[PDB]
Amino acid sequence: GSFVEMVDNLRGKSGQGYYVEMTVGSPPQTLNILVDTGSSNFAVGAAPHPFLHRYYQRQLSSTYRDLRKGVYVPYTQGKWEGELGTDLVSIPHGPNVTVRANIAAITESDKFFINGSNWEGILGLAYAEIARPDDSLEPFFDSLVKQTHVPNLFSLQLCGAGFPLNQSEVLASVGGSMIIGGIDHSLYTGSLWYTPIRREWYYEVIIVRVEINGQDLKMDCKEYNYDKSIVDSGTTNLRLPKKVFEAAVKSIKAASSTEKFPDGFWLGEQLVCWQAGTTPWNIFPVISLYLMGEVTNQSFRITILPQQYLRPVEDVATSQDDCYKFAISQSSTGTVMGAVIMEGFYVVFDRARKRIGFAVSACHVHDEFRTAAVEGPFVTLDMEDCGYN
Amino acid sequence: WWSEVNXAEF
Repeated sequence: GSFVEMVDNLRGKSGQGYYVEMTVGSPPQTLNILVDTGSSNFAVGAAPHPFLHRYYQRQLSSTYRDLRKGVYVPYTQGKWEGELGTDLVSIPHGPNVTVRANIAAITESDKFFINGSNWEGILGLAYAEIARPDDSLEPFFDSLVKQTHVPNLFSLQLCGAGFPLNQSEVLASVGGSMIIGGIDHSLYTGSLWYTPIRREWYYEVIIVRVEINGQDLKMDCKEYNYDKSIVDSGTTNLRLPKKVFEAAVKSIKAASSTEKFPDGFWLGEQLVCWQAGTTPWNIFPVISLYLMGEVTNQSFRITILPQQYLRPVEDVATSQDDCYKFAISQSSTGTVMGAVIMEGFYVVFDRARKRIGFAVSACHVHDEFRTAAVEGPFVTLDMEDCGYN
Repeated sequence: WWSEVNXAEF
């Protein structure tokens, strides 16, 4: 495929989310919307807030329709309360369509909006099963497909810079692409490998093996999907079930033991800094997650580098050091393949064929010695057994 | 200063 119009239509970074420009209402009100594959509600700030430079003003939209229904959405971190309605929505650097979609006008929120993020709403791209108040609230993408003939799939290339970006840089730089209704070959290298969406609620997948520098973590595979395993562009970190997280950290610490870091670093509580240009990437291991393939008894793996799991953060401390935060953390709600992981790959959410594709991203951060990878196939048995019920 | 997003509970 080739959709130059939508190439480079995203802005943002892993720590604050990636967003796309949208317009809502009549006349059009331009708003930046966070792209969230871990939720299913389309919502926008609709009242003043310290972190919003603009918000949706329903009284100024002639096409706004009040559904007279309240709505509440809680997330792993953050939540908001709002009022449901519908209005006309367009995506300036997306397909040239206009759709009437459900919209949650956010009236109250806690730790949802983020200072300096530059986004004012969220686009839940997952399935109706998890939409609030319930699955009768049709998600944005479902309405787009029903009302237009846009192919039922979208792809994401989230681009991490590999270094900290200040406010102006995040505004003036391209954070990636969201190709709606297609796949753009200029966004990846090598071939696409697909894993099946286990169930249409979150974008759920099954991990069947984990390696740290080629060494098998060797845990019962059900543990890797303990509870569930999802792909979520709205989550910064690679998050792992508590037992997997402990085993993974023990193994990464052992591979990097030539240098010692405070416990707080491994808990994502503090940063580690190295003098300008001397980050010892080579001492950190690559991490491979093997995913169930589309072919029976077949799997493939995606491998990420420390350039993906060590998130660049500025050192307000005045210096030219390169600093980072450990971007893998524990979860009590299953595995979350967050932005840190998606930054290494072009990810195709093929809803039509109920599968998620991965290819090496043409914008992933790496060094001259190692690159992220997507490789297959591997003969793996009894994989369905890795799923938790 | 490092922000972090962790977007639904079900």
